[PDB]
Amino acid sequence: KRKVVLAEQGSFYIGGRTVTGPGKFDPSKPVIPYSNEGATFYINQMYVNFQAPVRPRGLPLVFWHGGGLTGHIWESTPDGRPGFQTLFVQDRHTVYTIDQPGRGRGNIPTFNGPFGQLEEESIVNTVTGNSSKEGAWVRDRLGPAPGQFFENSQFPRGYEDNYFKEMGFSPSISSDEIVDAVVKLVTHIGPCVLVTHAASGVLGMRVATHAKNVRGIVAYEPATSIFPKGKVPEIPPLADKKSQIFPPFEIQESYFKKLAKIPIQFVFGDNIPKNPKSAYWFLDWWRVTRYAHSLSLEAINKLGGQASLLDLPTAGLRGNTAFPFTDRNNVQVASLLSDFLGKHGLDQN
Amino acid sequence: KRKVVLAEQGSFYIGGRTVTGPGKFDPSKPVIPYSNEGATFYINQMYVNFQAPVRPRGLPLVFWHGGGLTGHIWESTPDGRPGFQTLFVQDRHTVYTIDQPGRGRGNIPTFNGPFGQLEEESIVNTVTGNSSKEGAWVRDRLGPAPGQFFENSQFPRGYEDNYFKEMGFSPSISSDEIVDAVVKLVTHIGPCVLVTHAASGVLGMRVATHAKNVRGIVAYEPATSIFPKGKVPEIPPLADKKSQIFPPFEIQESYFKKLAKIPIQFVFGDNIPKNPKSAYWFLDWWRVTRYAHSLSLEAINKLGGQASLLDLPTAGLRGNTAFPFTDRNNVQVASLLSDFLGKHGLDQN
Ligand SMILES: COC(=O)c1sccc1S(=O)(=O)NC(=O)Nc1nc(C)nc(OC)n1
Ligand SMILES: COC(=O)c1sccc1S(=O)(=O)NC(=O)Nc1nc(C)nc(OC)n1
Repeated sequence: KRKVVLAEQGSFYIGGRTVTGPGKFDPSKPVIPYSNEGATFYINQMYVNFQAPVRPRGLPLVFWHGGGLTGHIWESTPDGRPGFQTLFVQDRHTVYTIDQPGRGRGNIPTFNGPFGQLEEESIVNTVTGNSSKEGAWVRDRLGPAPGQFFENSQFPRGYEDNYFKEMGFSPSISSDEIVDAVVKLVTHIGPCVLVTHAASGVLGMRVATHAKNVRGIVAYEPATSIFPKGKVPEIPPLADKKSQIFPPFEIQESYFKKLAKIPIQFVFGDNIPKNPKSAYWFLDWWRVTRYAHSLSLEAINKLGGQASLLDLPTAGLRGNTAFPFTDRNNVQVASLLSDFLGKHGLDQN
Repeated sequence: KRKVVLAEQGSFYIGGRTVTGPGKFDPSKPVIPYSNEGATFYINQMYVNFQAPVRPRGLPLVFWHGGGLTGHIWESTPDGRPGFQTLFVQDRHTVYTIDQPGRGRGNIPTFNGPFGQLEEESIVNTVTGNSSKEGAWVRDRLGPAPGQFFENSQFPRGYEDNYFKEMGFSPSISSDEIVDAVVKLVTHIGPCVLVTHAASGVLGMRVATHAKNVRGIVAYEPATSIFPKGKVPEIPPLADKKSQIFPPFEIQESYFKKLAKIPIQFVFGDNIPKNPKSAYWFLDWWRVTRYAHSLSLEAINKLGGQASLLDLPTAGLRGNTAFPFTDRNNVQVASLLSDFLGKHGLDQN
């Protein structure tokens, strides 16, 4: 089903701030090579793409890529099948896809000088970090080691080059500024649903606590758990006795309580072990991270919330990676998202 | 005017290579913080988006953004009007838009370490360059000085922030590797037309000399001229009698001659001075750059080519900036592109 009918489509920039260099700009002086002298730079803005169907029904969806990714992951799968953008426009929702600040078409804040440095001010760090193909292979649970696939795999095998090419580094933009850009987008759109992934999971939870217009969250394989400040439960170290999961984010209770006012679903794929796995770090990391999320959702529910954990295997879908929305069964995964939206009337006007 | 019916849409990655860190990857050891140890990194790949109409007519168009830009500039104008992507899908062409290596969703090659450095190897430079808002204002001929508009300007005033937010730095990826990615795309697509802009002007000319599938070129405000090796004509310095335009690119004559085999049109906007303008560097830069391009097109025509220069004011369009395809009269600019495609049979199957 590749055909799609759009009432309108487009893109725009939103959010960000400006920083300035010293001095004055003289238009009679050579403009190239570029100088910081008299310069204004727009930094930390976000790119937003939208596609609206004819006669939309229900709330617009905001798809928010995971760490080191872009909106591409919602456009197409690595093997070229339709992504969630097409599927949900066909499902009669207006769809927004973002490249957050620091990723893709979002701004990378750098100037004339060492990366990230504007004269004596460090806007972002010059030293970067970035996963390897091998790190991403195990992070995303294609298999326990690079080159290997779990038996039930839904990964589009043969398209590894396409898949890994979509990933890259993120400069050290503050998470506050990333959240700020999405809050501004939510203010612009009106009532909407956030659909997050991995690194954007915790960021979307934060956005919802700052933006009443977020009426629901579906988070695919969120990477960092969230708790009320001072109320982080005991979370065990990993099976190597030395590593820990990502430090849970803590927010004041008055903000955490806002998460109890909207439906929230966390979705996990397959091959997360039930028991400690010392031989495979990322598998064990996922075990304990999923556990921490279960406690986070329980925390939301004890405050009167509507938070749930959906393990795709319990719904009859086996072999999903940590990107279930680009796996070979992504249509079925989408069907479960449509089910969530319908249950809560988010597919109704 | 905003409606579009797509037989299919999507995006993919193409081109690039890999580089490897030292050592070995052990999945039992902590994967985060990320390490170069045992790492394979995909670098210099390009992002490609396509939208295909029902019943396409003629050749697909490949829209190639200018320096420091992304495919956003073909999606929408800064004030939210349809870009050339929508207009030409409506004109029944399949439309490709790219983010070239080093820009937007294309790869930015950096690792774990100082920006661009993989251990002892510099893949791209740690020191970046980037235009300011002020430099881009005069580069794009919004007016003679930052914050000032030409009276006749077609720029979408009031949307200055949105416009400048779309611009950013480019890492020092070799032009050879950028051309290589587009050659690979052209091989994948088949016969097509390149539509280029500013910095991508010279790169599209190079692609055509390596790819018979390029059946025509329309270049908006190209930034660097091209000539046969050893046959660069005399080009004057700027009015300051100190500065020069960008050094013309020189290619072997056997490759240059391929440019005579396809229709080529260079398109310029308004407010390029006829006479030396020492007070306004970029205005004077455009005067001499346009002159150099006129000589380049003449050299192609002396080899039997069909290379033309279209000044938009001679077609009745006044006030265009160096981004005519996002200006307020971009529908009229698009009409002139359709005219070029129709005259040369590029809108026929
Ligand atoms: C898409 O990939 C994933 O399935 C996972 S799993 C763990 C991480 C990822 S990720 O999205 O690539 N990046 C991150 O989440 N990185 C990250 N981000 C923040 C804000 N804090 C910290 O703490 C150290 N790490
Ligand atoms: C989008 O803007 C333009 O209408 C123009 S005019 C001159 C350039 C542009 S561009 O596209 O932005 N390129 C760049 O600014 N890139 C660049 N920058 C330097 C410092 N040298 C070189 O030489 C090859 N190219």
